Amino acid sequence: MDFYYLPGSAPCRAVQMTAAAVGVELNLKLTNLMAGEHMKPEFLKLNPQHCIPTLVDEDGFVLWESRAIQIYLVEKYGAHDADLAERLYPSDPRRRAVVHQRLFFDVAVLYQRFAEYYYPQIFGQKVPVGDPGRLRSMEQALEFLNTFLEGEQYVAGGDDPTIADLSILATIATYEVAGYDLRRYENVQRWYERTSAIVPGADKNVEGAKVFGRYF
Amino acid sequence: MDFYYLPGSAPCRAVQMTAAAVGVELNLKLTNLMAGEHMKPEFLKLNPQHCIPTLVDEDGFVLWESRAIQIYLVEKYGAHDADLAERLYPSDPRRRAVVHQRLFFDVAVLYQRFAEYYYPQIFGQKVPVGDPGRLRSMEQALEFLNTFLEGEQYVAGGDDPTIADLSILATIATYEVAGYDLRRYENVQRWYERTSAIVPGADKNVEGAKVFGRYFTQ
Ligand SMILES: CCCCCCSC[C@H](NC(=O)CC[C@H]([NH3+])C(=O)O)C(=O)NCC(=O)O
Ligand SMILES: CCCCCCSC[C@H](NC(=O)CC[C@H]([NH3+])C(=O)O)C(=O)NCC(=O)O
Repeated sequence: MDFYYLPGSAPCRAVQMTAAAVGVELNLKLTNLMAGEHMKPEFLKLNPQHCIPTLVDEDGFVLWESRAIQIYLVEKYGAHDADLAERLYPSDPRRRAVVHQRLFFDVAVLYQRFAEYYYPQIFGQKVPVGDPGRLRSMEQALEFLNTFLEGEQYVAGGDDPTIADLSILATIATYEVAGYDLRRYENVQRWYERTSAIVPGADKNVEGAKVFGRYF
Repeated sequence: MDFYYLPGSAPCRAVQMTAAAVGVELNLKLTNLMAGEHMKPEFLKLNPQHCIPTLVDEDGFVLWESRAIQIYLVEKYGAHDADLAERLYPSDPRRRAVVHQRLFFDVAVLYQRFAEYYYPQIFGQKVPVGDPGRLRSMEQALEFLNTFLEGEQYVAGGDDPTIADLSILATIATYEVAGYDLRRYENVQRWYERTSAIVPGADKNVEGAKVFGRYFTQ
């Protein structure tokens, strides 16, 4: 299973943690976006959206969007351990719906607002000071997550980390290395430190996040 | 099942089409965002993220994010018709993964880039011209969609529309009412007209998108 990735990339790290969780060994194919590797035909042919992470399975099926890959890894490759699949991706429609909402929250709100605030400062033009409005918006997302975590060990509830935790862990590790004071959000910090301690492959998460940290 | 919504809202319309597809009646509850109705304490208690659509089921279970609601509607309320659920949301992990990718594409790329380009023009400050970079990015998303649809009837493949078609249909109807010329993207236009002519709730989608046009009278 080929895995087109960068360690700094949060969505890549989310897949790496999920692959570790289900015992899938990824064949790592470092894909240098700064060089322009993702715009080479061999990547474009596989993925016309030219984005990482991209997974290519045993049969040549190509998949992207980290959170879609996460689900695929559990459904297909995690299936063999039924209690494991149920922990990572509970099948009850209500429980699963919360997992889904947290995944969409991560892509569309939590990580999105992180990117809109920080990317202008660290990429492209590299603006000295972040936008006050984009900052308030990002803080609102952290406040949402803090609220989700009130009286809850994990982001989507349950007694074990789900793929939503793994996704949001990749995101929040990126906040940390960006130098955002996560201790302002008590539930987020508590969840972050505890889940990082227990989730397999969280090492790669912190290590890769440190790579992203080099932009700051 | 209570449905906190506005007809103009694309994600609300995606839920409307999905509920129609699975034969679920929504108790419609207009929620005026400009009026701060989503910020009332009782609403925040149901949904601290204060966003629409919000669905409250028969047991008081509260759910938001339209695409999570779409999946929930199929699994809990559509699945009694096994064939119908399989069409809307195929269970084979490979086939389902493409459906999931398209749903995530819709929220994070297609609709997101629509919002980033048009919202500054229609909300708050109301800038007389859209940002060129944001326009290029939005066109790129339409280009991606057009490519997905090359030689295919539906967004995630298959012989029938899925929940991904319904979600992206709500988004593209919003492109249309914004005045974007979709004939620039032949596969998108072809798919849009065809799917609008066949799916349940397409009436709600077009009527609601027309309402969103209230922001684009200039
Ligand atoms: C090492 C730090 C560099 C910044 C890392 C950002 S992640 C790279 C980016 N990937 C994505 O935005 C994928 C997002 C998608 N929502 C997912 O979760 O997979 C990309 O391939 N962008 C290129 C493109 O889309 O063309
Ligand atoms: C402000 C209106 C913009 C025009 C209509 C956009 S849809 C309304 C908007 N809805 C959402 O943020 C939900 C998006 C979510 N991704 C989904 O698909 O459900 C909202 O409730 N926004 C208010 C909020 O989140 O506080």
